[PDB]
Amino acid sequence: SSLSILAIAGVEPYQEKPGEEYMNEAQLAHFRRILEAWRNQLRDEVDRTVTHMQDEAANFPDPVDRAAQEEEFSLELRNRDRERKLIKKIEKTLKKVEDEDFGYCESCGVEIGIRRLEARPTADLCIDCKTLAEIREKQMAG
Amino acid sequence: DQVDYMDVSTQQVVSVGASLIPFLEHDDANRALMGANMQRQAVPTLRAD
Amino acid sequence: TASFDIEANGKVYVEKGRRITARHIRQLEKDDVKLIEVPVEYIAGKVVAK
Ligand SMILES: Nc1nc2c(ncn2[C@@H]2O[C@H](COP(=O)(O)OP(=O)(O)O)[C@@H](OP(=O)(O)OP(=O)(O)O)[C@H]2O)c(=O)[nH]1
Ligand SMILES: [Zn+2]
Repeated sequence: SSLSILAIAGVEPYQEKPGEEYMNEAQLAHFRRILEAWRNQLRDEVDRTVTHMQDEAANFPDPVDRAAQEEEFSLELRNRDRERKLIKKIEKTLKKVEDEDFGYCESCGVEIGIRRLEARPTADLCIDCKTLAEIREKQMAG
Repeated sequence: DQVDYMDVSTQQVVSVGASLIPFLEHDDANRALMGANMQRQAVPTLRAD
Repeated sequence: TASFDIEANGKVYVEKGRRITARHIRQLEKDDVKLIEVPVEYIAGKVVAK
């Protein structure tokens, strides 16, 4: 369905072959394509957004509609900030793939599932370490 | 099989002043706000209708 | 993380250096594990309660 992360590219879910080793050339190419497409789309979306912001901005004589026109922009800019934060994550994932150190948990050497990588291709940890880290995070944050 | 309670009626979300504006469901919150604020300032005319 | 082989009844439940996962916990509970050998150095780290 044209709504996921595999949809953005014209790629279909992979299929690990019976005696296929984990990280082979084809899988690495696959994931590189995925990440590059994801990035380029996000950058083009930012370009759209900026053009919209540049076109709309005007000086309104009513204080209760300047807020109206500056309350959708705040949300838009929020989304753009979040995606800007994710572009650095994608760049780092492209560095791990280019360095051929992609597909394993950063905490413990266990390899991260292929289906998990097709779910969230930027995954850095295994589900267990991810959950434990998320707990430590929410506890140090809240 | 889990709902313990339920809203008494739809109108309980808003005050009387805002409750008087018809078709609130289609109005942006800001304009509802000003509507109620100014509506409370209306002056009685000679003949109420 | 295990600092020694976690084992009982002649069975190594967790190899030295492995992070203990939910699966490990389920296996220990399933096997009614209630007593494990530990080295003195592991306890020397600890704070006495009384
Ligand atoms: N659009 C989009 N953004 C993503 C996605 N994944 C991660 N991000 C953003 O990247 C930022 C970095 O996330 P991380 O700190 O690495 O947390 P994570 O491991 O769960 O990804 C996050 O900012 P954040 O401040 O933690 O978000 P929030 O706390 O403001 O909600 C998040 O908003 C994604 O799939 N899509
Ligand atoms: Zn891990």
